[PDB]
Amino acid sequence: XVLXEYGV
Amino acid sequence: DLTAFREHFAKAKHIAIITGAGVSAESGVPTFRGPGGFWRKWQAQDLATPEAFSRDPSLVWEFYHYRREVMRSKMPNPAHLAIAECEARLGQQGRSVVIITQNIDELHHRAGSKHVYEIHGSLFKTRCMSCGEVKANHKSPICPALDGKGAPDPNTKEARIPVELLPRCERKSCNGLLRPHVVWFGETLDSDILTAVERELEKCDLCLVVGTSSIVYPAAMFAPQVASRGVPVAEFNMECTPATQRFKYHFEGPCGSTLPPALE
Ligand SMILES: [Zn+2]
Repeated sequence: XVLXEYGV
Repeated sequence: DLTAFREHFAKAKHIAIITGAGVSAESGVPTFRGPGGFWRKWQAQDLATPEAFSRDPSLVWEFYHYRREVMRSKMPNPAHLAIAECEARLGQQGRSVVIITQNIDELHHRAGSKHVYEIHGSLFKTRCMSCGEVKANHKSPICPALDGKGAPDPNTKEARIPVELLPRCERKSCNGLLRPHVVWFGETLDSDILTAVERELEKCDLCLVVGTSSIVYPAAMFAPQVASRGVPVAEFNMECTPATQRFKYHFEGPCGSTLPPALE
């Protein structure tokens, strides 16, 4: 599942 | 060019509008990157993560309580209402409009929008830590112990609330600690929402981007899915584009002024 802001 | 957009707007049977922080920012909502610089002295790392909520749930709830209460004086701006009215006007023609929003303030729902997708959740929903139930909650104050708390002045006494008096789960056999149904840094998006949005964004034949850009998250996840099918994409944000290399449709300026003429 997708990290918000892709992590950083 | 405006009338080139308007030509597509007239044809379009399925519009998808992706919204970012710019739209919420024009209603005066603090968004911790633009307006409302920081809260007390704190940063995302001791505020908007699961770790920070485990270490200090009083402080996080203090923070999220502030953001719930500021909404009582922040109202939908013209962009919010132009979208919502457009949805209703087109919907009655048999033409869909859906909103995919990163915003957690519920301003689209207050504006009158109906078909909304909140990909980061909402300030006014609670998820229970025990049983996982999601409930809408606009109660002010959310719980007694937070009344008058969450003040934004960097030298405010911490509420330091006993965890059993923070917002608890009303389903009586549970009594679990609640949290804002919000997507924190280091958590994932909901798989069911992403599927639904994939479906909508494959359906759509005109995609709007308001309050953000297609290069940056979250528009960058899907705007390749739509542009690759030759679907026109229109940005309504405050950033400029290059000296020569234009966007296909890009309307510089505040969303409150740009958008309502576009959607009439
Ligand atoms: Zn529960």
